[PDB]
Amino acid sequence: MGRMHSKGKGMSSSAIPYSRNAPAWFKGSSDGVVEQIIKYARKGLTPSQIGVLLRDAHGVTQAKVITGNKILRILKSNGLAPEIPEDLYFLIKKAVSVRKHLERNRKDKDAKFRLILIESRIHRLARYYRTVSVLPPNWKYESATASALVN
Amino acid sequence: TRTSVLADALNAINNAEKTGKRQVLIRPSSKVIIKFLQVMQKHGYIGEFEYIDDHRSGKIVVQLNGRLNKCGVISPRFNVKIADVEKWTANLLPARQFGYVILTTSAGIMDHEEAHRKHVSGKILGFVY
Amino acid sequence: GKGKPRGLNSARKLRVHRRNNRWAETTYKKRLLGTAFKSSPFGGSSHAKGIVLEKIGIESKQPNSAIRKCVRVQLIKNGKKVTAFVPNDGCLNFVDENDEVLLAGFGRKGKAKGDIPGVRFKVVKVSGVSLLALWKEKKEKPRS
RNA sequence: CUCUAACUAUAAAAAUCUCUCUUCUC
RNA sequence: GAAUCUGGUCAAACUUGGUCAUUUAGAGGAACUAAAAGUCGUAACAAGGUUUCCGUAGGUGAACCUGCGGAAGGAUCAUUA
RNA sequence: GGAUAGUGGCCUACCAUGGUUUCAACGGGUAACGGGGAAUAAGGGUUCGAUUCCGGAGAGGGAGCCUGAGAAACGGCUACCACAUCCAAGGAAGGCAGCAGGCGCGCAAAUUACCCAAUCCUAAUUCAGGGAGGUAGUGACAAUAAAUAACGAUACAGGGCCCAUUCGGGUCUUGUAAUUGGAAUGAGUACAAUGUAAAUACCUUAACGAGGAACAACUGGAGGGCAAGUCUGGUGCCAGCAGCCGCGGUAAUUCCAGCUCCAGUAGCGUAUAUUAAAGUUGUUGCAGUUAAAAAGCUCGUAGUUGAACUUUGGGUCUGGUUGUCCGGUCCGACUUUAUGUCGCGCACUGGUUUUCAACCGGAUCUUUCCUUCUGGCUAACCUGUACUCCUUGUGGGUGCAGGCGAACCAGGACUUUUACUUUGAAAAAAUUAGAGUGUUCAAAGCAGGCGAAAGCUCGAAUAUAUUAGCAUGGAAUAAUGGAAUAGGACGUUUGGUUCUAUUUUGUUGGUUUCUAGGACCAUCGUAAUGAUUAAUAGGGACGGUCGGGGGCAUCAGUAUUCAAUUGUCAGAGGUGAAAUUCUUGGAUUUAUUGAAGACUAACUACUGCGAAAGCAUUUGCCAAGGACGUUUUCAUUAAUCAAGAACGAAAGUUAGGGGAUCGAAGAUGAUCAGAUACCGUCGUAGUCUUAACCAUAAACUAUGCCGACUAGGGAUCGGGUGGUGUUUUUCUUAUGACCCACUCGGCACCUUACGAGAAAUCAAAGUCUUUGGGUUCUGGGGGGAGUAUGGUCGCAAGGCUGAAACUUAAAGGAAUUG
Ligand SMILES: [Mg+2]
Ligand SMILES: [Mg+2]
Ligand SMILES: [Mg+2]
Ligand SMILES: [Mg+2]
Ligand SMILES: [Mg+2]
Ligand SMILES: [Mg+2]
Ligand SMILES: [Mg+2]
Ligand SMILES: [Mg+2]
Ligand SMILES: [Mg+2]
Ligand SMILES: [Mg+2]
Ligand SMILES: [Mg+2]
Ligand SMILES: [Mg+2]
Ligand SMILES: [Mg+2]
Ligand SMILES: [Mg+2]
Ligand SMILES: [Mg+2]
Ligand SMILES: [Mg+2]
Ligand SMILES: [Mg+2]
Ligand SMILES: [Mg+2]
Ligand SMILES: [Mg+2]
Ligand SMILES: [Mg+2]
Ligand SMILES: [Mg+2]
Ligand SMILES: [Mg+2]
Ligand SMILES: [Mg+2]
Ligand SMILES: [Mg+2]
Ligand SMILES: [Mg+2]
Ligand SMILES: [Mg+2]
Ligand SMILES: [Mg+2]
Ligand SMILES: [Mg+2]
Ligand SMILES: [Mg+2]
Ligand SMILES: [Mg+2]
Ligand SMILES: [Mg+2]
Ligand SMILES: [Mg+2]
Ligand SMILES: [Mg+2]
Ligand SMILES: [Mg+2]
Ligand SMILES: [Mg+2]
Ligand SMILES: [Mg+2]
Ligand SMILES: [Mg+2]
Ligand SMILES: [Mg+2]
Ligand SMILES: [Mg+2]
Ligand SMILES: [Mg+2]
Ligand SMILES: [Mg+2]
Ligand SMILES: [Mg+2]
Ligand SMILES: [Mg+2]
Ligand SMILES: [Mg+2]
Ligand SMILES: [Mg+2]
Ligand SMILES: [Mg+2]
Ligand SMILES: [Mg+2]
Ligand SMILES: [Mg+2]
Ligand SMILES: [Mg+2]
Ligand SMILES: [Mg+2]
Ligand SMILES: [Mg+2]
Ligand SMILES: [Mg+2]
Ligand SMILES: [Mg+2]
Ligand SMILES: [Mg+2]
Ligand SMILES: [Mg+2]
Ligand SMILES: [Mg+2]
Repeated sequence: MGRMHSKGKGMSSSAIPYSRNAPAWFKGSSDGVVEQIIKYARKGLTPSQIGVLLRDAHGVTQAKVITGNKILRILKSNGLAPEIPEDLYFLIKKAVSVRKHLERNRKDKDAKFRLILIESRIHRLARYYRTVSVLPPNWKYESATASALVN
Repeated sequence: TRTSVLADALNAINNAEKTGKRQVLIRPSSKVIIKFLQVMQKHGYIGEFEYIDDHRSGKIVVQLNGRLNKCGVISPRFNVKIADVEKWTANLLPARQFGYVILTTSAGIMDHEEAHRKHVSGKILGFVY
Repeated sequence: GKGKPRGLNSARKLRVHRRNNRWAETTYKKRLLGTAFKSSPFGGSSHAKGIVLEKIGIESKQPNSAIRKCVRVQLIKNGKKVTAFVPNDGCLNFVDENDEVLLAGFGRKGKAKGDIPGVRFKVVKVSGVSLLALWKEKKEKPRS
């Protein structure tokens, strides 16, 4: 209930079921599930949408329960993991959108403050991904170069 | 952010004792809480607790019998030389005839009297009486 | 819990916080600034001699109606001029003008005592002899 | 054991004040 | 092998300005205290007789007045009358 | 390279451009020599340390140097500067922060003394020398012990009394009296002798040495704090006392005295400084709603802190330490003795498997490793070779090849790294602590004790220093690192490579071998082949929403003020009451309209959104956001934050635009004693905007943020679940709107104390003397003062940072009665 960059105190979340093993009623194959994940990724989908699709249209409760590996881990084993992690990429997308809105109208100060917040979050996440060496140590977020990564 | 989990456990114990209850639900349930409550059981200040597996750090349900009157952590786990044990006992315990400064030694988490018996001392965890 | 940090590696900020807060006291600030040496009539000195310039009496406050018999003395050690108090009943006449007088503190930490305004120093000795010995006629002024 | 109705509507002016304070122990 | 003497070298110190620091006077100016039996008002404490106070700006013997935003430390915790 | 005794930018030559810093560098201050230590003392600490010991530096300030092993020496020289001395005016000679002593300075500190006796030191060396040093002189710096009377016999008395005829003997004692006696003794003098280098002085001691034992004890105080007077006289808000409160104005328990008493006592009083008191520096251990004090809010580097999880169990054997039950040993009641006896329930020493119970270990079995080998050395018997000393008996052996290495060496080999903690070596003596010891006791000192007096002796103990370093045992707590591209771990694998070189073929030079020794490289197999959870922590995706969040652009509303047309006709504004002002050029009102600018009534609430300011007509576009739902995704990415940044009401400042209302200044008309104030009418700047500044508000919830828990009651907003629910109507249903129940989150609210507060009060201001979840900022009596100065920002206004001198005994908070 922290809400790092605001006063929110919510706890809306999801409770992972106690049983780690596969659900009794699931009949699909782990190999088929991995093939489905691979195909969805090749369609150009981030792991979160892959999990959503496997939960809605199919009986996949979650990949780790069925296969034993996580969705991003499964993609990385096959070499489809994006160069920029998905959450950081979405943060840059939001930041570039707000910067576009700003440069199209100057007087909006609230969106200026929100851009400051988004850039701070981007810096934090980039620092984390840099200390784990997911990103190169020279990787940085710059306002002028963000569009190329987004585009 | 939950920094010292043992602090939360002992605070919950104190609140659930002052109000007179006979049970507490401690949420995070680390090793150190288990050892602390085990020492309290060995000396009787607590009743019959229980670990509830969550696959998620677990939880603990503690049964009391009103025999306890105060737990409490010394939040900065000060390095306590074997000479300073008596100093802490004087500053914390209400009388020399009872009370126990629960402290963590290289030989495990032990009450201060047991640590003085082993002639070993380490950092201080908390106090019970 | 409290305003101060409590971690095992927070000695630095605790020490500097105490060091910055110590200036709030008056005794510590006086001792470290060393204002006694620079500003006070005596630099950390319990007593000091001086020369009587003139011979004044100063009225008291509201609740106390009288005129306390003082004396203006220019200090010899540095040249400052301060008013001082001739303590006892018939001691004003004992101290004559332009004689060496040894002033002492007034007992209230360099602040005006009682109902006497703008004075901070007693008179203990005059012309080498003490006022208490003169007041009980144990010794007499040398008159030099 | 069932229930939301009645009501108004006054502002002129007016400053200042020399003492003195006193013990509770069967 | 003395005086003397060539070039250095360590360099005290002198002259000349420059600079800073501490003392040091100094016409005059603006103050603050204490002393409360001076003078002109009576701002505040009650609805202080214009409710009070804050920020800012102007004005004026003086406290203070006014304007614009606040605040109750307000004189209302209250209109389904 | 030079120089150095020698390393070294120590210096030179040529290169490189580097080194320190928010973990405070650099600079400034120190009325700073560092330390061993001193004061203070529940514990934590605060202050001091010029000086008896160890180091360093200096000889007036500076430089330079000879001699030597050692000096940048100064009771050694050279020069300059400062200060000086004799002078026959040519010259010469100076160094007390050595012992004395003097001037000066200042509140502040000693005699031109004796001597090498003692400690030692120097020298050619016993002998000489030593103001080092010791002895004395002065010395109330501090410290120890301690005189100023003690005892009778009498008169004035008081209590336990034999009872109580009033008594009263005083039967039994304890004081008060200039009565009265006999003792004892020093403080002083002083034959001596001891003492000492010689002398003082002390220890001893002749002879003197106490009656008012004048051989005479003071210093402060007698209202409170604070023990002791409302006794006498004097002065009368004077004189003065009083650390603070206060006394003194004609009856002073406070001033000046006399009397009595109190406190300490050869000491006591003052002044400054400092420590405890001070939980008023708060790490232990302070406070921030209003008493001083939460930055206006948010982001954020450093700093501080940071979820849980990786062997827990068991069984045996076995070693010390306990309390066990008693053995032997025996001692207290039995007294000049004991046992038999009464047992303290054994005063010394064991069985301590008597079960017991621990309290520590050690080895062992877990798929349970503790670094392992490589030779020693095989220490030891799983060795079996020759065999059995002895009862036919594995009790017991002489012993040689395999073969037990933690019983130990000495070598290659790899060592995850710490933080932490136990033990030890180290932390000079003096000091502190502390053992022994009749210096006559003590401060002290390290002495002494015991013989028969005929040389025999126990000492000169210990501990602590909490930091840094070294060794050591432990592995909880806290941190880091492995294997994710396998470039991972092992093996008799099987291949190749630079080599390296013992011996070996004499030795030397190479060529290959062989043997053995590291890897670089493939390939071959062994293996359970290798990735902790997904925090009722966080980020992110998605879903339908929700909102007076924000920007731009449009839309409307009546109102206000003007304007046009029209209508009549003396008044209309305004006020407590009036006046100023507009009006028959027809104002005020009356109808249509038109222009401008502002603003968004009623709906509007103990309701919503936002980081805080703040946000309220409609519609579209732009992006953003909280909350909820989620068997979605990453896996500590987090909390608070010095430095840095973004917004920041109103007012104000530059310009451009507008210009309705209202209105700082101003103009007046009133009220008044005055009124350039409040009431009134006009009225610029401003209010409204586009750019650029400003950064302050009672920027308030006067309550920092994150996290956990603690108590009952309803409602309200947003979301989501269920109802065999109700109206809805589109025949039924799906929505929607309600109703009931639950849950998450938010602004809130009522009751209560069983908690907290000085209370008012708070469901947080609780979980705080039973004091420690993380973290930032601020306050240390009031005033001076948020002033001056110095920075820094600003065009300016002013913002941020921000004292002292001095003054003061209160200022202040909440509540109670008037
Ligand atoms: Mg020359
Ligand atoms: Mg007047
Ligand atoms: Mg007034
Ligand atoms: Mg008023
Ligand atoms: Mg009025
Ligand atoms: Mg008035
Ligand atoms: Mg020092
Ligand atoms: Mg000095
Ligand atoms: Mg010293
Ligand atoms: Mg000095
Ligand atoms: Mg020395
Ligand atoms: Mg020297
Ligand atoms: Mg000198
Ligand atoms: Mg020599
Ligand atoms: Mg020299
Ligand atoms: Mg000399
Ligand atoms: Mg010398
Ligand atoms: Mg010489
Ligand atoms: Mg001298
Ligand atoms: Mg000497
Ligand atoms: Mg002296
Ligand atoms: Mg003397
Ligand atoms: Mg005497
Ligand atoms: Mg006296
Ligand atoms: Mg007196
Ligand atoms: Mg008296
Ligand atoms: Mg008394
Ligand atoms: Mg009298
Ligand atoms: Mg305080
Ligand atoms: Mg106030
Ligand atoms: Mg305040
Ligand atoms: Mg605040
Ligand atoms: Mg940081
Ligand atoms: Mg942890
Ligand atoms: Mg020592
Ligand atoms: Mg001692
Ligand atoms: Mg080879
Ligand atoms: Mg989670
Ligand atoms: Mg809805
Ligand atoms: Mg107008
Ligand atoms: Mg008309
Ligand atoms: Mg509206
Ligand atoms: Mg609303
Ligand atoms: Mg800041
Ligand atoms: Mg404005
Ligand atoms: Mg303009
Ligand atoms: Mg006016
Ligand atoms: Mg007027
Ligand atoms: Mg007006
Ligand atoms: Mg107007
Ligand atoms: Mg402010
Ligand atoms: Mg504030
Ligand atoms: Mg103050
Ligand atoms: Mg102030
Ligand atoms: Mg300035
Ligand atoms: Mg009050």
